[PDB]
Amino acid sequence: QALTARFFVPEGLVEFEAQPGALLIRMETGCDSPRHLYISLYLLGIRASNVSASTRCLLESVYTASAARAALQWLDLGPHLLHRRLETLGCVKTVLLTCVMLMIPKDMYLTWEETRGRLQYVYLIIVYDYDGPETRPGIYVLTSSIAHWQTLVDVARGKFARERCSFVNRRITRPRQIPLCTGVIQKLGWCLADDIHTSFLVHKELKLSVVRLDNFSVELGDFREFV
Amino acid sequence: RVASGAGLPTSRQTTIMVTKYSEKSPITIPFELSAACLTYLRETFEGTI
Amino acid sequence: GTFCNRLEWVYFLTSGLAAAAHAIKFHDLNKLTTGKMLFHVQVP
Amino acid sequence: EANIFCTFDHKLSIADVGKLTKLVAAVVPIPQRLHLIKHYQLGLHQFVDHTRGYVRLRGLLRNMTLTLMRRVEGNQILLHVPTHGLLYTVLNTGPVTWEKGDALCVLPPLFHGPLARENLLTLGQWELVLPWIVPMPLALEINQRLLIMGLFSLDRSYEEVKAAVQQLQTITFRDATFTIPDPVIDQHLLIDMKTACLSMSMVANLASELTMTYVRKLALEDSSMLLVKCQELLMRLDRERSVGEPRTPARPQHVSPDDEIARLSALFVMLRQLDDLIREQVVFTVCDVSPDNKSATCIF
Repeated sequence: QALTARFFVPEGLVEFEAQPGALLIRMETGCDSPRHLYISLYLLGIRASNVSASTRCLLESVYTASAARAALQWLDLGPHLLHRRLETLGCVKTVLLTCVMLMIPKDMYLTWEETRGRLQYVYLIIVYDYDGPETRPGIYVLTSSIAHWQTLVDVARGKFARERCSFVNRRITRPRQIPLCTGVIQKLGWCLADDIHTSFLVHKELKLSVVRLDNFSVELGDFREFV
Repeated sequence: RVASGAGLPTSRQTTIMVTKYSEKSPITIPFELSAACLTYLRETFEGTI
Repeated sequence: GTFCNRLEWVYFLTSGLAAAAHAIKFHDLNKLTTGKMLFHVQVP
Repeated sequence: EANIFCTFDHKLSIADVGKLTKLVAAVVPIPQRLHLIKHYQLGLHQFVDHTRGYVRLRGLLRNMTLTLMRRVEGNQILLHVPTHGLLYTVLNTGPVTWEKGDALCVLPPLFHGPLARENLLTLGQWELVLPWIVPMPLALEINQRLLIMGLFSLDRSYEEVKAAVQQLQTITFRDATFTIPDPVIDQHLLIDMKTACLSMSMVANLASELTMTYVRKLALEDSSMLLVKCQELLMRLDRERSVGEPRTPARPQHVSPDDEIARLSALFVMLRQLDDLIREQVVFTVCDVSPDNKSATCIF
């Protein structure tokens, strides 16, 4: 059982994208003639602050294209306004591509357990730091054996206390700047404990440290925001 | 496959199909003849004993 | 190469382990809860 | 994967299988989501602990997996986890009426008052305790009531909180009275109070200046019965704040539509952050209820 989604994708984003383990996300662009663009999450990696600068240099040297340029511009408009623009569509099956309704970078992947739980749900977590210049959006992908949403939010508050006090510092220092939320929890599905393989990736004659997830069942989740 | 108990795991796989490739090993031997041998074999002059 | 065609079969009653058993076929174990045998003995 | 086989170390007599065969389509909690499971971790008996915290049982139960009880046959159980979305049937023993239209949640059971303490399964010391299936308004009511119990009772002697909770622990919901057994404070309950105070501080901060004085305007305009009660509450809070006269409001200067949109959207975000403490997500959506209120067909 699979729900098909066929896509007309331009050639300005096909770098690092011919592999199956890719996630296209329909973000609302600032320009109104496409009204949206199907960005990759690896382009959310280069904007992020939690990732390494070496992988950022790799993402710069692999995405010298006007499409990724303008997409970076339209995501760089709204300060922390990404959750009011970003909207996912599911994983790529095969690249003009097909999508269902799995590879991941090593740095943005994280866990808070010893990954010995058999069933493990996967989640996306944005965080909005405000002790930078304006906003450091940290992307995170989390596999965990927890299932109930609210206790995941409580352990996220237990792990992101720096982001919470940075949020309330931004609230008490800049009164005219009204921030919405620290971030967003949203699930994507679940895997077993065995398919997580820390391995390598070579694409466009370029090197990458990857973590692959084989038996990834996909289930779309809502952008459930959290402070 | 052994018929296991209640909830203990097992394999669903039956009848694996593996392949065996050949191992090539040709052999060679030469043998030589004199041209005198060939001329006395083919050209049989009537002549003597 | 060819298939693993050399498979063979084994039966219960061909094995001598059935000498330790008293094999009984009875088609209602799923409707059976317990099976009891109760013994009476006077002592000398 | 789906069908989960459990067992028993002890034999069942005819009485045990007789009271088990009336437990078909009852939801039981399983902590593991594994296949060849054992009966001591089945149910809540390994997790139940009096004088330990109801909120701990609540958090672990909402973290536990759920499954449906069908087809015992003698030393076998055949638990089947319900798939997400498909219609199933349920059979509750919790003495609370149901409805064809509402939703459900799963809560650790309270004592009803007759105090039967026999859920029709006991193996030696081991017993079976079933989680109560509760309709959604009673579920959020007991959640908010234990939250008020935890939020109010700090830094108070025992008599004033006793006089509070003799009338606060009781809930009369559709001709049925329930009381909460173990309201004891928790570090987890402390982090709920932490999220509560931060959320109400944030909705205190970024609320509009007109909404801070709106009920004064509606008080000066119109008099209704709920408005009379609201004026009673707000003026009592004002005289507990200040003995001076609360002034009338004039033309508000800072009128800006995008400002109201932004600050009230962040306000709605923060009210979601506060409500998700007590608003539990659903577990069952009723398609049909049996007329004897024993069983139901629920779509999940």
